[PDB]
Amino acid sequence: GIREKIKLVSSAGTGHFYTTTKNKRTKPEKLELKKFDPVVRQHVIYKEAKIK
Amino acid sequence: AHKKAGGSTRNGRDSEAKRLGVKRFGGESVLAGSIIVRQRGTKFHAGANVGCGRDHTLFAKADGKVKFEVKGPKNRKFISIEAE
Amino acid sequence: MLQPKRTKFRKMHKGRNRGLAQGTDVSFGSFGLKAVGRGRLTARQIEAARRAMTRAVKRQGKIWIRVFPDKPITEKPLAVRMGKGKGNVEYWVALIQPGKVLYEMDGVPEELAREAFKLAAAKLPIKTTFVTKTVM
Amino acid sequence: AKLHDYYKDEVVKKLMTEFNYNSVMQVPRVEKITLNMGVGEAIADKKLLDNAAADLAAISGQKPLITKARKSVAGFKIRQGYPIGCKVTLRGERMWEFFERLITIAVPRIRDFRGLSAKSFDGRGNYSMGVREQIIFPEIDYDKVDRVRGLDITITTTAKSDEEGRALLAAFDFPFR
RNA sequence: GCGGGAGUGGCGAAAUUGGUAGACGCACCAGAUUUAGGUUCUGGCGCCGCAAGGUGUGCGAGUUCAAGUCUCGCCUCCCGCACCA
RNA sequence: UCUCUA
RNA sequence: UCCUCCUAAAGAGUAACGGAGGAGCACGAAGGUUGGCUAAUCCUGGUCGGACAUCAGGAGGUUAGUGCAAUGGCAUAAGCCAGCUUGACUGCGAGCGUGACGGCGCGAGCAGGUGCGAAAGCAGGUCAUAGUGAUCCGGUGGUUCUGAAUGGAAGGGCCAUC
RNA sequence: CCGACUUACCAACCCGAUGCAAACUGCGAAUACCGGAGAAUGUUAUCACGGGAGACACACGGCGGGUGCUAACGUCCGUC
Ligand SMILES: [Mg+2]
Ligand SMILES: [Mg+2]
Ligand SMILES: [Mg+2]
Ligand SMILES: [Mg+2]
Ligand SMILES: [Mg+2]
Ligand SMILES: [Mg+2]
Ligand SMILES: [Mg+2]
Ligand SMILES: [Mg+2]
Ligand SMILES: [Mg+2]
Ligand SMILES: [Mg+2]
Ligand SMILES: [Mg+2]
Ligand SMILES: [Mg+2]
Ligand SMILES: [Mg+2]
Ligand SMILES: [Mg+2]
Ligand SMILES: [Mg+2]
Ligand SMILES: [Mg+2]
Ligand SMILES: [Mg+2]
Ligand SMILES: [Mg+2]
Ligand SMILES: [Mg+2]
Ligand SMILES: [Mg+2]
Ligand SMILES: [Mg+2]
Ligand SMILES: [Mg+2]
Ligand SMILES: [Mg+2]
Ligand SMILES: [Mg+2]
Repeated sequence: GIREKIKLVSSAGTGHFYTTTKNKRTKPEKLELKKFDPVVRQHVIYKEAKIK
Repeated sequence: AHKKAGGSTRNGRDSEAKRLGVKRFGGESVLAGSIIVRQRGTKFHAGANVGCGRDHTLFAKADGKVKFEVKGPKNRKFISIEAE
Repeated sequence: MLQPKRTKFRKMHKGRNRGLAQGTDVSFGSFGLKAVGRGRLTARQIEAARRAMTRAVKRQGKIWIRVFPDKPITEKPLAVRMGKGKGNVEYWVALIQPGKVLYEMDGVPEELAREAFKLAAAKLPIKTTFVTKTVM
Repeated sequence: AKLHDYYKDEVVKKLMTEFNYNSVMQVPRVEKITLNMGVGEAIADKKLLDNAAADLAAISGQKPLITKARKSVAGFKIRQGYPIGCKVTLRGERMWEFFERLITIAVPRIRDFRGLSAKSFDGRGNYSMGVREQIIFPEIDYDKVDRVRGLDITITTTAKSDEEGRALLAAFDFPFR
């Protein structure tokens, strides 16, 4: 179970987040995906944050 | 004294039965969205008004009677919904 | 003692032994020893009857063995209760239906083949008979 | 295109004569020349592969295709996907011009050259030879190089049999023996 | 009878998650020391073999690109356990 | 400093 | 506990200290789409090069491949390369399957916004079936929903999540 | 160096002939099951909701089988 879990925080200022997993050993760089934000009803870049 | 007791069996396991098969047979009127066949592969294939699911499940996209038929050069078994 | 070299699986169900046989006609040689009864022949019974006809022909002529023991037979050891897995493979049998040609022979006279196959069938549990090569 | 013109004018008339073909399209012709360098020693360093492709690019003025392992074998200590060789396919005019420089310059520059083999035609006309040493081509500078490579030349032609290719190359005065 | 474990060169012993196998040491061989032997010092040393390479972890197949290490079966040795009436 | 035996 | 095959008696299902094997993950590409491609093995020839690297031709025709076990599938490829990308979207969901239940599954289509493609169209994770854990309690962010005189606040609720 | 030939230690592929398989299938039933139509028959025998239960230790016999020795008034399943 090396594949830890993270969250993809919206860059739209909202605290909306998708949750997902990654291998932090082999992929040290941050994951950035363009996902849908249901609050703004737009596709916005989400960035990796800690699952906390 | 004497009950030479012993043994075992590394072979106790099995999984649950997935209840596959053909849920609606031929000449059998269905509603749209009704599951016809649940299956692993495409042992059957989708014809007219019949969709193939994520798990190769054959469901009806429309209403009507189920038609089993063999087409193609490979003699594959197609399931179609006749109109009704 | 005949035995398969490899097997895909080590054990087998007990099964049944119903039906008629298939190896009915004398294919290769001239004379044959045909099974009339039903049962299973072990590898020991097969090799003992082979020895009895090889000695009865003084290694004259050619002997075919049409059957082959491919069924493993398990037994549980003594003072072992009926649970706790299937027993250990002890010996190998061939299921014999009526009509199965067991042995064939040529290069010898008919009367010599009769007395050799009689000495062999006296070592076999099932009841046999003597057959010859039929045209068609 | 000196040899392509010499083909089109004299070889076709020659082979139509010495084979009595119904059609002129039935004649053989060369199709491609493949230049492989199997470099199994690049597992030590990439630079051996990287410099052998530079040498083979001077021989034939193309950038070579670095070939890789089709599968993994343990006798050679390679895994499926390792860059393990280099090839060049030559077609057209660059094929003819290399084939000219080959049979005119490089084959005479072979040390103790005494002919080729006529037993190198793969049953179906396609000829294959292997050179021991890349310095026979004058593209390579002798002081500038360090390592004696070797490559192999494979002439793929449209000849059905083996002799029709043997006669075709003999029509190009190819030094068999 | 049940279970846990191990089987490597003449010998004791190593090896890791599969990427050659003998590191090491003892013995044995040879050299030089010595009047000689031992010690002590140096150098070699798994098997067939032409100097160049091949076969080689108990036995038999498998797995894997590739096994001493993975499977399975057979075997041998050790240990422990084999109880209530 | 050690230094056995024939 | 979960998955695959047999037993299992040609619908489903079906037991035993019955016969055999696996799972307690991985992947930010190993996903989506567009475009293209088609194996294993063997034969002959060929520098180092060898049973076995790479190269060319021929037989063969999927005996290969599928991230991993088995089964079923797979050429329109679900297999293999490259380009662009994030549909590994949010709210719903007719209608069916499966279970004693809790629950699990398939799903066209609808609204929004998006990606590839000229376009028709495809995409709501991976060829499918294992890769998992109820509730309570507690934590984090968001949200005036509530707020024990009133205004706030604490705390609670709801949404997401651990 | 090439190896000269002949052996008996065999033998790949291929071809012909011949068997076996629960975990083989280029074939393939009978029955069973699902659906539709139609009579006759049957005290709705069918389904839904609600009130009350009991029961969840089964046995033998037939057929199809696993296990066992195709041993057991044995054992475990399917069906009557
Ligand atoms: Mg007991
Ligand atoms: Mg090793
Ligand atoms: Mg006592
Ligand atoms: Mg003295
Ligand atoms: Mg069934
Ligand atoms: Mg049935
Ligand atoms: Mg049966
Ligand atoms: Mg495509
Ligand atoms: Mg080669
Ligand atoms: Mg894909
Ligand atoms: Mg898969
Ligand atoms: Mg509690
Ligand atoms: Mg308020
Ligand atoms: Mg208040
Ligand atoms: Mg069968
Ligand atoms: Mg009970
Ligand atoms: Mg009970
Ligand atoms: Mg009872
Ligand atoms: Mg019962
Ligand atoms: Mg009964
Ligand atoms: Mg029984
Ligand atoms: Mg009984
Ligand atoms: Mg009873
Ligand atoms: Mg029964």
